[PDB]
Amino acid sequence: TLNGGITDMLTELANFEKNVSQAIHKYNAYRKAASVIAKYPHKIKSGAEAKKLPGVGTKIAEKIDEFLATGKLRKLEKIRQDDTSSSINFLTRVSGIGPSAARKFVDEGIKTLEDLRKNEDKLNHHQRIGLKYFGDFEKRIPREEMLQMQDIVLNEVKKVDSEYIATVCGSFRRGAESSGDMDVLLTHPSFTSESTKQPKLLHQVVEQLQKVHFITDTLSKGETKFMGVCQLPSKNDEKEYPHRRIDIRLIPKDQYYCGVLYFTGSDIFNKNMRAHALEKGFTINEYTIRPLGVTGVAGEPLPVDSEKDIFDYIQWKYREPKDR
DNA sequence: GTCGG
DNA sequence: GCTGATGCGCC
DNA sequence: CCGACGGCGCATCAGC
Ligand code: NA
Ligand code: NA
Repeated sequence: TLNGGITDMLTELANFEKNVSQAIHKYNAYRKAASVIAKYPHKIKSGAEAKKLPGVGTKIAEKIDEFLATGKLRKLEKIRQDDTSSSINFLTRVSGIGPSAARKFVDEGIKTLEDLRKNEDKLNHHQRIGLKYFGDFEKRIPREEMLQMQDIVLNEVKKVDSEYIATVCGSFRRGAESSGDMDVLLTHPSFTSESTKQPKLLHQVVEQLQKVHFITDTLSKGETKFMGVCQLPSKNDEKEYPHRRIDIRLIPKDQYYCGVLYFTGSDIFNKNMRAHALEKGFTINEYTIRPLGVTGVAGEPLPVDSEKDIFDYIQWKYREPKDR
């Protein structure tokens, strides 16, 4: 693509700041910069040129000046041939292994997957599973596979109880041809913000989906949220399917559509809707849409029956998931 | 690191 | 055994 | 010149 050399350099740096430096805000900055530049419709020929783009500053422009001049960045070279740093990056690719655990591991000489398998006694549950499915988790999910995944979930949840209301979100709902994980939202008439009845609502669904061997592993579970692994059924003539990440999320009925809206992405679209709404006199978040008082003071959550209503409130014309 | 009060 | 801090992954 | 930049659910460990 365009300025892919630059956008790579920046992402490489972002990851360095998160994993090795533990400097999360520099990480976000570098990302921001990589994403703008990736959107830019010309080949950048100077640092100064880039700078005009919001999120690019003194330091990144100068690093852009150097890459273009020399084809490479001297700081990055240095880092790629630092054993501690590269090893620490690598480890964090395992789900369950963040910068903290990565650093500790490498301090006691554990640097590779091999070293990890050798030491499964030193990993919690999550990490063990991440280890188990390392490659399968880096694979993308073509849209076809998703559809089969959906129907099963939808069916299985129907079987449990006919009043459950599952929606699948993420890229998939927007129509993207491949998606990273599977986010599922869940709700039921018996569950509202006020009417918090007995749980096991989420449990019995998880239970069911284990029972038809669609779910194969649990990374975390609780009253409202589940994270695990799942696998499409083996066609048997052919090669068994790769294991995927699944999240299921139980949300009160009075907050579903705000949940759906939020979790259907993207980062940018929400930030823009939240910013538009902000000045039109409403604050919306994961859970509710609330009007602001004359004084700039949130009143009460407005009722919501659909994604549409949230667009009504701010008089913004509807934008189907397709176009967000 | 970049931005904005 | 408890409660609160922190790590981790997530629009 | 200097703080904000996302806030949350669950698992785990530190401190008592
Ligand atoms: Na700029
Ligand atoms: Na990780």
